[PDB]
Amino acid sequence: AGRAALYKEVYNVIASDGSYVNYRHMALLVDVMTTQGGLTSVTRHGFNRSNTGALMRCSFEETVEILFEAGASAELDDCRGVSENVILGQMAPIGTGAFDVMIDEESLVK
Amino acid sequence: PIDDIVKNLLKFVVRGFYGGSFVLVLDAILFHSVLAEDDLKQLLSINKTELGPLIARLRSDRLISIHKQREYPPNSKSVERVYYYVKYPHAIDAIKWKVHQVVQRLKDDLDKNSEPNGYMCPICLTKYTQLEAVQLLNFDRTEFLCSLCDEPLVEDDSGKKNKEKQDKLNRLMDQIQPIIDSLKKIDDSRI
Amino acid sequence: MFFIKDLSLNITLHPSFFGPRMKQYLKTKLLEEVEGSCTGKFGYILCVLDYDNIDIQRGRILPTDGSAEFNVKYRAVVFKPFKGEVVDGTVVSCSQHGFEVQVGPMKVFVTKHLMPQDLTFNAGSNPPSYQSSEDVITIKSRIRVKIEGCISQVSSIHAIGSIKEDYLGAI
Amino acid sequence: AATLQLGQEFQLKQINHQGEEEELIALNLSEARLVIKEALVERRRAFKRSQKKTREKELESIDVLLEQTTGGNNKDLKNTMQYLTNFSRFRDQETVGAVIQLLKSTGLHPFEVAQLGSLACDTADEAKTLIPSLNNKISDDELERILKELSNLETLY
Amino acid sequence: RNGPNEHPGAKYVIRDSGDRIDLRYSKRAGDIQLQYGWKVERHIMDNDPVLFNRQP
Amino acid sequence: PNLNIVLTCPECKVYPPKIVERFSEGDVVCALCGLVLSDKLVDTRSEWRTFNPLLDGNNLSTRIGKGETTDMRFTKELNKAQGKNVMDKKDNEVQAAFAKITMLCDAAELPKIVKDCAKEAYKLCHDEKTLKGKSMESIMA
Amino acid sequence: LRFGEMERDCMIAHGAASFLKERLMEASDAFRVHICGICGLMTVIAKLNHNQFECKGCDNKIDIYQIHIPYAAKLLFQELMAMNITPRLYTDRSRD
Amino acid sequence: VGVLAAQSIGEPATQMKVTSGVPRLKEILNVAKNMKTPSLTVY
Amino acid sequence: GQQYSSAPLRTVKEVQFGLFSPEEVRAISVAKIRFPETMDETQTRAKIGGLNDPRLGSIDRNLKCQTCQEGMNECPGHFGHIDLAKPVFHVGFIAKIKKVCECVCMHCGKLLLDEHNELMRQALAIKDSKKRFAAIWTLCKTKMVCETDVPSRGGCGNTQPTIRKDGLKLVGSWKKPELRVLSTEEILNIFKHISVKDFTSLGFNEVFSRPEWMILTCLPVPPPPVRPSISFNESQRGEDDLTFKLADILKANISLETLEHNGAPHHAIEEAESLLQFHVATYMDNDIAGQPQALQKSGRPVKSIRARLKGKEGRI
Ligand SMILES: [Zn+2]
Ligand SMILES: [Zn+2]
Ligand SMILES: [Zn+2]
Ligand SMILES: [Zn+2]
Ligand SMILES: [Zn+2]
Repeated sequence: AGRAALYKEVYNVIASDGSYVNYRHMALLVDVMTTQGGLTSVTRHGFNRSNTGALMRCSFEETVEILFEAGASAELDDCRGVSENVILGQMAPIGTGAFDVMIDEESLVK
Repeated sequence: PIDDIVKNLLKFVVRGFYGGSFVLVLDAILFHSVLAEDDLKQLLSINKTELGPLIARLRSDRLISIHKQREYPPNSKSVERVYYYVKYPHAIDAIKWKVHQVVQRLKDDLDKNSEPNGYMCPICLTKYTQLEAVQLLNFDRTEFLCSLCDEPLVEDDSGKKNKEKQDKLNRLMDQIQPIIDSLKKIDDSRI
Repeated sequence: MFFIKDLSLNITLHPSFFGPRMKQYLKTKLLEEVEGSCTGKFGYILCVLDYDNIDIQRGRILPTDGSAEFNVKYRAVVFKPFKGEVVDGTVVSCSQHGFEVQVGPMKVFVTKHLMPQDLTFNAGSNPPSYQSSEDVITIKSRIRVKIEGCISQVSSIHAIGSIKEDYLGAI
Repeated sequence: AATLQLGQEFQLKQINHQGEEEELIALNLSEARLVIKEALVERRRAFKRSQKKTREKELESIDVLLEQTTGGNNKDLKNTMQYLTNFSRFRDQETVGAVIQLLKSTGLHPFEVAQLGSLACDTADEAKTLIPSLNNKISDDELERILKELSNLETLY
Repeated sequence: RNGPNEHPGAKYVIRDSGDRIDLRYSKRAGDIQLQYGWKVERHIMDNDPVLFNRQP
Repeated sequence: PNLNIVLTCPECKVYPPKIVERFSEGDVVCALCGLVLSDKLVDTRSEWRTFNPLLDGNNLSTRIGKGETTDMRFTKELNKAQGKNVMDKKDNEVQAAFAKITMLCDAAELPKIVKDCAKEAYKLCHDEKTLKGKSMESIMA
Repeated sequence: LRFGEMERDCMIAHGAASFLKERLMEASDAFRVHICGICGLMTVIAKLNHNQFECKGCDNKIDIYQIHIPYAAKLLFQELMAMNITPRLYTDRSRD
Repeated sequence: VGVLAAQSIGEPATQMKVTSGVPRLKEILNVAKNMKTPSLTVY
Repeated sequence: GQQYSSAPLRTVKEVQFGLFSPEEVRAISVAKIRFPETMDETQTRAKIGGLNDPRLGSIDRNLKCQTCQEGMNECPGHFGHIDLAKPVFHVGFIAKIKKVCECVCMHCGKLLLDEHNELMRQALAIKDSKKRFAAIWTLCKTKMVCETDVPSRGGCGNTQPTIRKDGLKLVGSWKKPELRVLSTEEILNIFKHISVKDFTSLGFNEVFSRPEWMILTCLPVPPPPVRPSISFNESQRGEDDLTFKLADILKANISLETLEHNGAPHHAIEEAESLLQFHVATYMDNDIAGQPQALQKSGRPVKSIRARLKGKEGRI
């Protein structure tokens, strides 16, 4: 019921503005706010207080605190996040780079 | 008794490895079990800046422990008096460990001069070992060059310096034999 | 020591070498780079056994440049020195710090201080030779050297030997 | 050092490219020459297959015929062949099989028997001084016997 | 052969060795012949897709 | 020990570097064969934008003053700590002497050039042996 | 011109990672550094005029990795090392 | 799809009984413990 | 355009964040940095052994950076160090250390309560490290007495004091009331007596983080590639703020060593210790609340590393 009610609340402001937005986007947004149980705020206290990699959380707002807690607690980063691959300066798993291209030597003789 | 042999040990070590004022303070504590700071100042007639480094040196060697005793007598003045006390076991342990470190540090210097290995470079003032020497050997040259200077090196170390490290061991043993004998005499009763 | 070990190497090929015969090229490269060279982890690579049954696995395309990367697993005969290893060799170059013994593809050096007292250096001879109380160490002479230490740098390996101990010296 | 404790890739436990476990292969300077000189022959057959569509002179001549096979970038292997040949006293793989039969009969480490077969000694003290790992792992009389049979297996070629 | 001054020209050449020669002061040398494997930097001609953007 | 980077053209090698520096492109190029000598040129004007060796030398120091959110007790404890370390260097006479000389020059309405020349002269004299006193007034005048 | 954060977010919205990598490396700044196998820090002294490498404090002269990171990221790592924080980099996945 | 949704929701925010508009959107996204107009619809 | 290298080229995958151990700092560094001066006495080159010596990195292109050689466009930089004679605390950890002081005994160095307590048994079952340290802190912060015998255990019993943060310091209050200020050496000693299960039950990993490592003992010195100085007109040379902070750390450290070598006024030692703690604290984070703000001689606040990593349009 909290989920459906949240969807109604968001949809209301959209329809009030006199605009149309597809069901997909609003559904995705609502679901993200409810996948950890309860209601989760969209804040710097609402996704930087849960693990996603030290870089991904530190990039948004409070950099030094997140980094210090990371080094203190010996945290490990998986480094498949978007911002992480951006910072390191190499290909990320998004779109074209979400798959590797290979070669088949058995196909060259065709 | 065993307690007096510790006193003679502290006299031999403090007298043997430090100046005179150190055994002045040391004996000043051996005469009075609780020696105030004002008594040592009016005794040796030394300044505060002269009594400081002496007590700090006797405390850095774990020879004596201090006891800052409170005072609230006559004029209601919180007169604090640093009473010095001889710390026998920590001082004996300090003497034994220091002797062991002297023997070990004087034994390592003998193995270095027993066989020359490394080299030296006068031009860039950089030291090179035998490894870098054989790694900087060329075919068109007959001597070990230097990456910084590409010029020949000079053999470092020699057998003449090996005669100095042995005399330090013999003289150190002849000057440490009574001390280590007193240590072996005190360590029998573990006091 | 002359050991045999299965080694793996990543071969890079230019996009111009993608013909049907490319496998041969691989082996070609697999020879030209591996045989004769040296590695600080496996020693001097001598030969490469098993040339017909060379595994090719699967080639992968790295992003930019478009070059192809391959992971090859093969069997090879390599030579790796070890510390405190009695070997034999022949002198090549002579120096006042000691003569340079040649053991296979490795040029070991023997320090003068690591030599007995009776062995003295002689520069008046041509070539300069080390003359002792019974043996004369010359270039073409064979000397049994006991290697004391070895250095394993990348693509470069040098060792240090000695002949002071018994059962050593000239052969 | 020389205390039966080599590196990581040189440990007693080795793994082949198939995934199975294999003991470390240690070779002495006897069959080590017949294996290089051996494989270079089949390598010459492989070089002449795709082409369609006294003891020192033969050594250097064969090393030249095999140098023409390679791309002139591995002459240290040929100089190593001259080193081994100048320091080798063994010949024929049958006698080498006998030598392995005499080395494996004592139950020693492959590196130890490699140092045994690679060194020319007359007494047991020589083998115990040149090989620091062998000093009490095997009897001295047995080592002297092995050196006797080996002394009968060596022949001036 | 046109030069950096003219629009249908180039600015820098990059040999296969990974070295850049500027077309300026290169006319003092005389002739510059291209080979297979080099990278010549040309000017933006026609039919060249580029990203267009407007903040924010 | 060396540490001197000298740019030369390996293709020309006919004369010491007679080169030209292209700042707009950020390169340095030989003015003969036209071959570039270095890419990615650094600037000195750009690092200077954010910001005295002739008098202060290589000495560095930093002030401690009160903060936005702080206590007055900590400001005094830090200044008293510097008051105990002020004897570590004998440079207190230069700042006080330059302060009083600053007051006299500002009282005489002399330009800043005479002030800097007088400060430079007092820095050249400072505390030498041939001075041997004069009670700080005569060396200032 | 400045390629801000919103522009990068638009490039992610289009799904073009190669143009983002090229724009954030070759089009701006690209640096090459060496890291050590045991510790993922940039202490690897590289004297490659004779092909020589070291890493101080962990006894390595063989296993040295080469990585291409932007200069700003190297400034971040060096500032973290100046701030007593270890940004260890590993080319292999130990967690699996 | 996350960036496309965040844009598909953020773009109509530029054109902007109970409170509507940007303040209401702030209360919804922040998940505030109190609303500007806490009303019900009793059927 | 950089020079070719023979090292194998790979991408950057896993990134591990951990604290810098003082031994590793001394193993990474190459210089000691003892002279607070910038350049040499001859107003040229470098001081050689100072704030910016050739043992670190260099700029100006023409210089070669002794220990990498190559050039500035290739030099990653090199690290120095500073060996202090008195341990100092790190700003971003002052709270955490305090929490540790409220989670472990101050004498025998053992965790308060025990595994026999039911609440501790329930709290230890949590897999999240931060929540474990949080709840265990909520339990251990109340009990102010270690105990020797607990019915169904270590000894001690000494009344655990109340640790309060005041002026970058930690004051301990005993009721018994005897209030004594906890020094850095005492806290570091107690941290040296912490067993494996103790700090690993708090959320520490032996190979990466240690409570002893949280207390700063040796300080890394970043190369000029991080703080590039300028020499404009050869007579107007500007040094970065971090360079001035390093000069302050050197002057306070040498001053404290000089005051602790000959004599001991007991008060000037605490003034110099708080001075060095202030220079290191402002070096790590100048914008610290409740503490004075260090200001440069030009009239602007000192630019710290945290300021470079905090505000917008910075490094992130
Ligand atoms: Zn030199
Ligand atoms: Zn030129
Ligand atoms: Zn390392
Ligand atoms: Zn450098
Ligand atoms: Zn306790």
